[PDB]
Amino acid sequence: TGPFSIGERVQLTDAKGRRYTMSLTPGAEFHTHRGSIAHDAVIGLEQGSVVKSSNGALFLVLRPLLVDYVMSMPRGPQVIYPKDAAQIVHEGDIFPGARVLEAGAGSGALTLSLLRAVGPAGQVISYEQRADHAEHARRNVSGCYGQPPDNWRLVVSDLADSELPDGSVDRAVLDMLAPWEVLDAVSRLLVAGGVLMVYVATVTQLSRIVEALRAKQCWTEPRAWETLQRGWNVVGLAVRPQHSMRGHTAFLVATRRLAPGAVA
Ligand SMILES: C[S@@+](CC[C@H](N)C(=O)[O-])C[C@H]1O[C@@H](n2cnc3c(N)ncnc32)[C@H](O)[C@@H]1O
Repeated sequence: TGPFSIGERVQLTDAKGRRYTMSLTPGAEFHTHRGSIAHDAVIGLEQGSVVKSSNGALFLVLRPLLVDYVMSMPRGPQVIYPKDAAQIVHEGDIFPGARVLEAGAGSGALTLSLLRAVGPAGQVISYEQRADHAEHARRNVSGCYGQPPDNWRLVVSDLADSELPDGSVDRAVLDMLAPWEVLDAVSRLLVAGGVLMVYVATVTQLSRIVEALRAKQCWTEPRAWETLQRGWNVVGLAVRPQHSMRGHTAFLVATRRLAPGAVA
């Protein structure tokens, strides 16, 4: 992508790690607590450059990675965390060209990883039953690209009421309070062999969705797990895990769709 251009998102990091994000606009002045930075001074610079404020405070300038962008969007429905989005893409096998169904669009954080994984030849169909939440996702997804992707369909309705054709999606991902309520729709929509990933914060949700999947009888035995992420301090002889860590985000569940009338 080269040097910074107009319209681009830029991440600024001051001398003690606070991150600031802006959209480059000629003539605009970016304001922080360590001074102000002119957008005109950043437009044209190479990534990884250090700019100086109006008060001399030094700032590192970089293009945000998708994970940086997703974690700094406006307040709204809780975004999925990076370790979980990574495994949804990977264990959910979101392949190039896939047709993916998603429900809860929420803030669109997972949506952006799903769109990146399927690429221009694939498609993402996201349901968001709340109109207000949907506007957040729509705004966040467009803000990553500069415009609405043409391979993204956002449907403002309950997924349970979906009218899409049978077997029209290759992969499905659910992040909502009550995923068992949309399982009949998912079972109809997802093709044979298709992968379903479910993200649930509590063990009561976890048990209920795994048992609902088994009761529907058209799914492989569900696989359920959690991941814990722990940062490390690696400074001279002081090499040790960090003292604070996030204890939990949510559990993951993976299952695959059986063929019409198959058992095992
Ligand atoms: C936890 S948020 C999803 C966050 C999303 N994974 C992201 O990273 O931003 C759950 C979303 O699912 C939505 N929702 C819940 N049940 C739904 C249903 N049956 N159909 C469609 N949307 C639903 C909620 O309105 C909420 O916006």
